[PDB]
Amino acid sequence: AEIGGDHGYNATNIAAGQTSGAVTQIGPAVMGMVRRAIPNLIAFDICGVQP
Amino acid sequence: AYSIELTQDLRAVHGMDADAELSGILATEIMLEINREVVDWINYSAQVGKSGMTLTPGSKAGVFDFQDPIDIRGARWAGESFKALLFQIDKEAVEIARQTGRGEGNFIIASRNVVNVLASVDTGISYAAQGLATGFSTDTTKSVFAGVLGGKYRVYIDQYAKQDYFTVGYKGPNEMDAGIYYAPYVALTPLRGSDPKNFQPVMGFKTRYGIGINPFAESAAQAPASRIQSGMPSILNSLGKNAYFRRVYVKGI
Amino acid sequence: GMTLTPGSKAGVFDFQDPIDIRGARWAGESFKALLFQIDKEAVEIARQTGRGEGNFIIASRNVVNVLASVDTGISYAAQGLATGFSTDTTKSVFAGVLGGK
Amino acid sequence: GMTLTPGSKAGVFDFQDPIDIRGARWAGESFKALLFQIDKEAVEIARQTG
Amino acid sequence: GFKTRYGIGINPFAESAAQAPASRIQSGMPSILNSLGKNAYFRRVYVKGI
Amino acid sequence: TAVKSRKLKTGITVELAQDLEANGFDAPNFLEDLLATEMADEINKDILQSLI
Amino acid sequence: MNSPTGQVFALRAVYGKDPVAAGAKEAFHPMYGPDAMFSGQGAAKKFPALAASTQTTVGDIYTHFFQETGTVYLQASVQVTIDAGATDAAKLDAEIKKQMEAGALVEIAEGMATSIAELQEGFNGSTDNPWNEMGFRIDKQVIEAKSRQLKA
Amino acid sequence: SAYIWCGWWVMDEIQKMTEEGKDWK
Amino acid sequence: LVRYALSANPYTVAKDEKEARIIDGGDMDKMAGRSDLSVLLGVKLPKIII
Amino acid sequence: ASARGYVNIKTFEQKLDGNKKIEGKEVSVAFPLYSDVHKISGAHYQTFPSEKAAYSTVYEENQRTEWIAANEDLWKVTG
Repeated sequence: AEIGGDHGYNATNIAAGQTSGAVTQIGPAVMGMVRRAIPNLIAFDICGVQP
Repeated sequence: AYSIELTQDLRAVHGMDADAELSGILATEIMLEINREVVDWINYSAQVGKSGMTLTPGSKAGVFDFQDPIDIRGARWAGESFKALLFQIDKEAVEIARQTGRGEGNFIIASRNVVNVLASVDTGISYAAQGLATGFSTDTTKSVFAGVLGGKYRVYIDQYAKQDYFTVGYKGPNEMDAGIYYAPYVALTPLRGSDPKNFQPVMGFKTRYGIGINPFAESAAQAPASRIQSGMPSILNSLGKNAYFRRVYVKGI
Repeated sequence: GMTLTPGSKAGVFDFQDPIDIRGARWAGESFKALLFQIDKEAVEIARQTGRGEGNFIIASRNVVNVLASVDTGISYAAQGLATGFSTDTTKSVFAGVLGGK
Repeated sequence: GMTLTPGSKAGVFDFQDPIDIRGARWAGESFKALLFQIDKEAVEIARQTG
Repeated sequence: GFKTRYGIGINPFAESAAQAPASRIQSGMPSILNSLGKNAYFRRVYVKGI
Repeated sequence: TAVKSRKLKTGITVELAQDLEANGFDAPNFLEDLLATEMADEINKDILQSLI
Repeated sequence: MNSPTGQVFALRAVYGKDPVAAGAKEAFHPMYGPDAMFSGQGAAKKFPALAASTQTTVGDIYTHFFQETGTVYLQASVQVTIDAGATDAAKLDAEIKKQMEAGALVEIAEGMATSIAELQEGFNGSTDNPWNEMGFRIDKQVIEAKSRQLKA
Repeated sequence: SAYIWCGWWVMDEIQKMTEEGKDWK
Repeated sequence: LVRYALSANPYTVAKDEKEARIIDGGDMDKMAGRSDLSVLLGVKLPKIII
Repeated sequence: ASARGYVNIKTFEQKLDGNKKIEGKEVSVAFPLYSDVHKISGAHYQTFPSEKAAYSTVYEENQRTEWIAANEDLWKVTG
């Protein structure tokens, strides 16, 4: 009669793996990284260039 | 100035390259700023539009707001109303051709808001119409350049815009006929190093570009001063005095 | 915020206020002022997210008529029987697309 | 119920309300507001019947 | 009987009104603090008068 | 357990590195052996003193 | 999600030499534009922030950060006062957009005189002039898998 | 404020009241 | 640079908690003197005259 | 007046020795004079050009030997 438990849903426990149950998981897997998008240039046609 | 103990962490845990990420955000930042510069020397150096000869005599002198029956020409509902902008964006593109003596206003830049007001209305000569924004790219992710109006203007969004507006510019066929000159010199030459005491790397980029104002731009003066005259933009020569660039705030969208 | 029409009601779009429908009148004018209110937000998601213009909507059976009964292109003012969309939910919940967007 | 327009006559559609014909004016505007009332219900039978 | 386990998650950057997260380890589970009316991706509008 | 760092620094003047090579050693190769020899030593001092 | 409790990183590009610090502006932010001169003149000289009742001397550049759509480096085309009646940030913004729309206090970006950029942080004897820098923060989120079930 | 849809026949009456010297419209 | 972990073994818990489901094998202050898997014996011996 | 530009030199004070100083000096120099003769290196300074003198002490076109004595005085020692 053994309990698997849940993390407290506290973001502190879930990241450490603390668990009320029998097992403390290694950690929170990974779902991948979310970067921030690189915003766009307006290019230079709007103004004469002349390198 | 990224730590030497970071890269090893970030190579192992995230697989990302550390260095090549900072060289990612520095090389992008400078080319975003150098690009945010010229757009900010266009909106800085552009005359106030819908003023002087382009006023509807009872207008608000420098703002076009869809809630004035004088500015929208007594238009009613939407198709009539937005089509009164397309006449206001004409009237200045016509009026650059008076002050420059090069051509009709050849492009505009503008906020996300008004490019809907441009993209949602039939831009030809037809009745009164509205609907889903179609002909233009209203978002800025794909690219900022959004469509062309009637095969004439070319409408670049300004993705960072504080109130709202459209700046009707000019770009001649030549690289010479502009109204402002973005002339690069060196491009983002990377530089590397390491802090000699603690052994930890630093990196940085340098560029040199320089800008120029079109002689004849001020358009109000028959003579230059001093005959050798700095062309770098300043308050005296380049502020609000370009003929090539005319700017109008739009309200009530 | 930035999608208001300055005299609007801030979070509701109700066809009976002339500032929300842009001075629109009867139906083809009125509903087509939704299709502009539904663009103005799908644009403003491109400003906040930095990912892209609003790619979908979900909505009640009532506005999906308002979407289905109106000419969604750029044309004059038109109404009629709900046409291009699946207005009911039995066959499927997904109803059409707006202007291919 | 769900097919009302909040100011309507609740069980009758009369062309003389500005609320029912959607602020329509003359006829082509007005009678096309029926066709939208007959859709709004024909849809609402899909909710009750399933 | 059937059992499922799923869990829901919020897009970091969904708020977009903040240059900084709070605490650098944060619960992605939707909650009133982070997830109520704060997503940038979804813009809801009550339509009245239909 | 979170990993922790040990970091040593030495350096040799080119005036000395030119001297070791002319003295029979190998300047760049010897030094690289010096640090690894003390770190391999300086970990014992960590572990033998982490059993205590 | 293969294992419970899945987690999602997020990489903020933060600048100013402290990727993690209070009030460190995120770099590529769809809301807020990149500050026009940071690499530029803003590294060589420090521009005074724009606050309630700062008498604006004609020509002097003043930073500002709008709670919406960006951080700006404003130039004063004519002398004006920012009306101390505007204190809270949302009250100050519509105070500047009141000025800035009138063309008084306008917006610029510019470069860096090479003589300042050439020797930057300790070349040829110089000092006190560090470069501006950009970091990245990398902060994460953590979600939990909630169960569900029925019976017959 | 509010919104009451009135046709021009009320405005034909109103522009006939006040242009004939009446008192309310 | 040399990095490493240097952890006390499992089942070695400090005497503060005495039960905790997440332990740091590092942080010798807590672990010190608590380990099952090694037992130290010091020694007293006459000194070495110099 | 210089009529061209000014090279604005600002030297920062440091402690040369026990209870001594190399005094921090702010000086503006006419650009064609600065270009002709300028000694500044290792002086713990920072320089920016401007069209008007940005510091009170101003060496215009004609000083030279009055400036030449000044720029190597940026290393002057005080108590």
